[PDB]
Order: sequence, then structure tokens, then C-alpha cells
Amino acid sequence: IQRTPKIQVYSRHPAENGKSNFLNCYVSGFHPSDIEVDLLKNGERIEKVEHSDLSFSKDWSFYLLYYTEFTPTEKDEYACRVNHVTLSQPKIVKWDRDM
Amino acid sequence: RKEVEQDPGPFNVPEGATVAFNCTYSNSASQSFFWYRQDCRKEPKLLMSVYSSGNEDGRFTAQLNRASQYISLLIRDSKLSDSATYLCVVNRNNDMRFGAGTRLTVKPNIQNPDPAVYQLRDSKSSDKSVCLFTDFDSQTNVSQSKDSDVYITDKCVLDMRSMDFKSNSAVAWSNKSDFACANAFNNSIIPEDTFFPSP
Amino acid sequence: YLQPRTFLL
Amino acid sequence: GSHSMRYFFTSVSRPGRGEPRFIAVGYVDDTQFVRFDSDAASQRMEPRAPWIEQEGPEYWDGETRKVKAHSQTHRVDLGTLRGYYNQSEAGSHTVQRMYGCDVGSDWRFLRGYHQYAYDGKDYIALKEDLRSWTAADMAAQTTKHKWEAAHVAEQLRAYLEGTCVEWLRRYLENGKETLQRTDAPKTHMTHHAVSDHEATLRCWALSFYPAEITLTWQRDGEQDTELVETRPAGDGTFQKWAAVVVPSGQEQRYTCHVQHEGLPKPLTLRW
Amino acid sequence: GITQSPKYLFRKEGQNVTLSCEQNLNHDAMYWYRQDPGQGLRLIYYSQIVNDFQKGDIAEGYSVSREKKESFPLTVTSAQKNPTAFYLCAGQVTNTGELFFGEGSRLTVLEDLNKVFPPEVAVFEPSEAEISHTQKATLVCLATGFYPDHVELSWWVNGKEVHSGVCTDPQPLKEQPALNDSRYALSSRLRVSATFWQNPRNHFRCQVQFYGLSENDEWTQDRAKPVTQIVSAEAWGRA
Repeated sequence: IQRTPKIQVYSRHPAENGKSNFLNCYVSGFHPSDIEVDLLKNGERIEKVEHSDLSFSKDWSFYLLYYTEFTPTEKDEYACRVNHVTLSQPKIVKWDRDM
Repeated sequence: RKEVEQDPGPFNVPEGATVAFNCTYSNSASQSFFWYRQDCRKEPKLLMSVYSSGNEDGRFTAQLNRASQYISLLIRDSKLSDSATYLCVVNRNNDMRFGAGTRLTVKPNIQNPDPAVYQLRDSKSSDKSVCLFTDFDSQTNVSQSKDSDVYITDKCVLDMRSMDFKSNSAVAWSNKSDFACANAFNNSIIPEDTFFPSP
Repeated sequence: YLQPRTFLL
Repeated sequence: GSHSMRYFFTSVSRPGRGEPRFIAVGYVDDTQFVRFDSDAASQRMEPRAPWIEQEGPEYWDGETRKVKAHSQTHRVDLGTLRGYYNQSEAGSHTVQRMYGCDVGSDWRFLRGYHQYAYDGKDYIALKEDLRSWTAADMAAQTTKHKWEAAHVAEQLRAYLEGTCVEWLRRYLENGKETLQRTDAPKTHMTHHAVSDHEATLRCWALSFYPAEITLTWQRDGEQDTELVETRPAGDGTFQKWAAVVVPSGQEQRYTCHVQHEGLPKPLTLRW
Repeated sequence: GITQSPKYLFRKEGQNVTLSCEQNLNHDAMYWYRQDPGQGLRLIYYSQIVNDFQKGDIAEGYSVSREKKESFPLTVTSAQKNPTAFYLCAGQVTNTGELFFGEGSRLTVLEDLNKVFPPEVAVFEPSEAEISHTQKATLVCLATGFYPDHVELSWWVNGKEVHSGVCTDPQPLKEQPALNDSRYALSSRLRVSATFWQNPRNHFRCQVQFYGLSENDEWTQDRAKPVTQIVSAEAWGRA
């Protein structure tokens, strides 16, 4: 069985311009455990992005959290590039301050 | 204490009696417990597994109390087949750690004692002779010889299940020819009615 | 505390 | 309140020569505190929380010898399930094992878990009565009756009901500042109008612990509401938002109901 | 049904020795315990999976290797703490925890190769006094003057081994207990009905298997080299 990942692009605190915040990409509910996740600051990946240890929920579906420190602006566009064995092409979920 | 501590013993009970064993393990996280039986100069043989329920296996009953961390084995109507050392086995991780053990020796109830010391001669020769102390009551303990040239054995319990007859025995011999003795088992508390046939 | 005992499938 | 300690295991087989990856993680009320990865150079049980850190040398040695023993068990479990399903060694399969403890506000034992999974599908699982098993497919029936004869659940019951709850209670005390806390959802509301006739109300819940919350949209007290999975913020607290698209002018009809362990009164939010 | 070899063993001081332990029941793990009188069983080495092996409480001075699932040899090196001692091999079923042992291997060290002797077996016939008094006949067998204490005694009645009505001594008897390298003695008894012994047609034989020197050991003494042999005495009925 192969389950497609559930992606969420959001921030730690309510995104205020100029305020030191965190950009989180929370991928969950995917199988197998092999997944590649990238964060796109203005279309390009960030060189230093730490992540959590891999684990799964009660339904055996794994979940990860990729985060990076950033100062949100209006001109900057953020997204989350996620690829998996169930994705024909990498999925890029753009970031929204309201979601 | 130790990781597995039992009773020092040994346990010398008459046939048919009930013997109770005890065992205390120090590791509260242990989860696998077993009682093992080991004969003299033999390997330990699994008697039964121990579970918190308390499994009864015929004449043997084992109980477990994880709270007090104590394991008890109960043997009812003990037969001569039960004469062995009973080891308490508790787990460390997946490895099993053995206790020092407690020994159970079952004494047969001699219904009709007939103590006597018979002299047996060799098949091939007659200058080599052995004294046999047999059919005495179980209350007699045969003591080793206080002499260098006489060799005495310990009480051996023989079972003739063809006749439902059980008999004790003790053998004594010597290297030099001048040992035709009824004085062989003189160092023992031999009965009064012990029969001594002439040479 | 990992359980001290390991069980095979 | 109600706490828990769980241990999650993942063993993915590598086709041919090469040691399969072994993953072990421990969670105390959805809080990771220990970890182990067979592809790391440390080769030891690594702490991911401060409370477990100061436990002495004897603790880490005993835990490492057991995670290495759990690894040697999962090596055999990979090849065993290969024969159960009649598979080749050239494939890569994932084995997932999880056993843990559950404990309520009374700090007494309530439920124990011990379940397996092979290639993302259920395999064998320990029932709530802790003395009978559940087999998913036919191959699982082979190990269901193999563990019934060996009384594996009574030997597991001595852990789930015994040692595991004792160490769970110990882990809660050592990390009281970051374990038994009940933070409250800093709820608010946003209004995004997609057009001049409709608008998307959205009910936020931020910085709450534990992850147990309920966001429901109701109109005048009375299910096509967009709800997303409870996501972590990273700082130890969680987030969750529920949004409903409403026609312009009828925002007074809709209300959001936030319920959480930290909240003494079930909140009702209105625009 | 795991098998350990050899059942009885003897090696000189300073000479290494390896005892094998294979299993045909497809066990999960293999263990190596040892027994010395006065204390319990102490773990030496154990292997949960092939190509692995973990130390025990007294692993210093011993070495193992689990290169195959159906073998776990233990090598008793020059660790001098091994006089007469019981080395046991076990096999565990991780689901049950049960340990299945082999018949055990007894290792004894000898300083002088000229201190090994075969047993002198002799079957002593029952006396007429016992036949008339108890209507029973007891045959006592004696195997004397053997070192090391590596013997296995059995009775054979009319070409068939018997177990009922036999009381062999549990431990051998030291002829000179003052020494550590003392020659041993073992006595057995076989009791049968008088009418059985009064029959000349019956053949009674006391067989004693001795575990001693082999072909790997050189012998430069006058007396015959005490190789692994079977010494037995026999007797017929008497009227």
C-alpha cells in the first residue's frame, strides 16, 4: 500500500512583516518512509534547513516537519517542494499567511 | 541479596509428602519466569513455565507474585522421580539467569525393613569380596569410612516397580584381602536386628 | 524504558 | 491529566548486501525523548529531551543493548515475513512496531498497546483485553497462534501493566515543566473575501498543548467546513484552523466552537 | 534436541580446547552456561542472531563464534579457572523463553598425562543368604581406580539394557580424597527376583564406558594407554 503525503505550509506565529518567524512545512500520512521535502524561498531552495526525526502516527503513516528561520515580507514568496513515490511530479504548495 | 535467591535447603522429605519451593528475584522488570529441574551431574530440564495466573500442571503447581517479586513451586505426592535440584530461572533481558538452586531428596517409606549385611563374591574370582548393606530403614544414614583402605558408598535408593518394592543400599569394599568384615559399617548407626550371615 | 524482552514474529 | 509513553519502531529492508535501517523513537505524551538510528556513527541511544539526559551511564548502556536486541529481532522479522508472503530478497519492505502505555488523570493504567505492520498494512495487534491477538491477513494467523501457545501477551502484560507505567510516571516527574502542562489555544478569527458576494471565515487555534482540540463550524447553533490536520508549530505547541465559505452579509449566522483541555469553558467565537 | 560434543572432556593445563554445540530444532538463540559446585549457572557467551555474539558474566578467558545458525563453538582457552567444571550449552525460544540444554560437557584438567587410568570393572554375584532371607538377588558392580571421573555405567540382561531395579551412585567416590587428582570409584546395584537369578539361562553384564585419551595424545609408558574404551564384566545364573 502506498499513501500520498499530506502537505501543510504555514508559520509558527501569525506572519507579521519584518517579524522574526518560522516557516514550517508539515508533511504527514505518507507511505513508504522515503520522502524528499524542500522549501522554496523565491523559487529556490534554502541551503540550511533542519528537520525532525522520522516517526509515524497510530495508523502507521509517517510524518515529518521541515522548518527554517525567515523574516516574512510582501515581496518574498515561499512554498514547499515535496516529492514522493506517489507523485508524478514534485508538488509545490505555495505559502499563504492566512492558511 | 542476588538477582535470583531461593532457599538454601536441602529438602529431605518422605515419599508422598508435599514440598514447597520459594524464589525471590530482584529485577522488578523481569517478565519471563521458569522452574527448572536438574539431576546430579545432569543438565537442567524445563519443568514448567510460570505465569501470573498460576498454572497447575498435574502434581506441580507454580505461582507468581510480581508485586512481592516471589515465585513458588508446589509439588504434591512427591515420588522418588522428584529427587533432584530445582533451579529458579528469571530473565535479565532475553537471557535467562539461574538461581543457586534448592535440592529435593525424597526418602521412600520402607514398609517392611530388613536390614542386613551380605558378602558378595566376584564372578571371576573369590579373593575379591564386597559387603552390601541393604534393606535398612530410611532413618539410617550411612557415614563415610574413617579409614584409607576401606571405601564406603552413600545410601542408594533402589526401586523394583515390578514388585512395588523399594530398598536402600550401601556398598563397602577394600583393597587388601584381609577385609571380610561385618565391622565394615561399624561407623554407622546400624539397626539392632541387622542380619549378619557367616562367611 | 525499552522492554527487556524481545519477541520474534 | 491523561499521559502516555509510546515506542515507535521502523525497519526498512535494503535489497541485497547492506544492513537494513533500524529506527527507534520514544514519546512521553507525544514528546520525543530518546532516539536511535542504525545509520548513525554514535551507535548509542541518543537523548532528544533534557529530562532523560541526566539518567546515568547504566541507563544508556541497558537501553542501547536492548535497542540492539530489538534490532536483531527485526532482522529476523524481515526475513520471516518474506517467507510468510513468499517474497524475494531483492525487494525493499518496511516493518513498523509500536508498543506503549496509556494513563489517565488518576495516574493508573488504562490501556496497553503492542502492534505490528508490514508494508504499511496492519499485521498483528494486541487487543484491549491484553490476552488475545488480532490477525489481519493469512500470514498474520501464523504468528497469532505461535504467540498464543507461548503466552507472549502475559509476558508483555508484565511490561505494559508493570515496568512501563512506572517509568512513564518517572518520566513525567523529571520533566514536569514540559510534560503535564496544558496551554490554551490563543484562538482568533480572520475574514478573507474571495469575491464581493462571498467570503471565507476562518477560525484559528494557536499555541495549545496537548494536540486534543475540536474546531467545529455551526450556523446559529446547527459539515462542509475545511479542517486541516493538527500541525506542530515546533515550539512544543500545536495549531489547527477550520474555515467555511459564507455569503457576504450572513457572517452573523456562523459561530466557531473551540474545546480544549486547558480551556475551562468551551469557547464560542463570533465575527 | 540440541547436541553438545563431547559429553566428557579432559585437557592438560595450558592447552586450549573447543566444545561444539549444534542444534537441529531450528532454535532462535544459543547460550553457553557453566556450573561449578557451590554456585549456580553463570552465563559465558550468547548469540541472538547469526554472525553475532555477546559476552557474559565470566566471558574473560573464553571465545565463541557464531558463523552459522547451527553451530556455536565455545573455546576454553588457557584461563586457569577451569579445573573440573560443567560447561553447558542452551538453546532459547525467544517467544517462550524456554532454555533447552544439551547433555552437558564435563571438562577436567590434568597436570600429568601419566595420571589417567581405565576403570577395573567386576560384577559381584548375590549371596545365598540374601536369596534365602529376602527372596531377592542383588548384583553389585564395581568400577574402581579410574581418572578422570568420565564413566557411564549400565546393566545388560540377556542382551538388553535395563533401567528399572538399578541404583548407580550419583557421584564417583574418591579413593584418596586428600588429592585433587585422585582416582575415583563408582558402584552400581541391580536387584532382581531370586527365581530370576536361580536361572542359569540369564546373562548379567555390567558395562562401563570410559572417556579417556585418544589418538591425538602420545603415550610413552609401560602400561596400556587408557584410551576411550568399554570395560564390562559378566555373570550367569547359579542354582
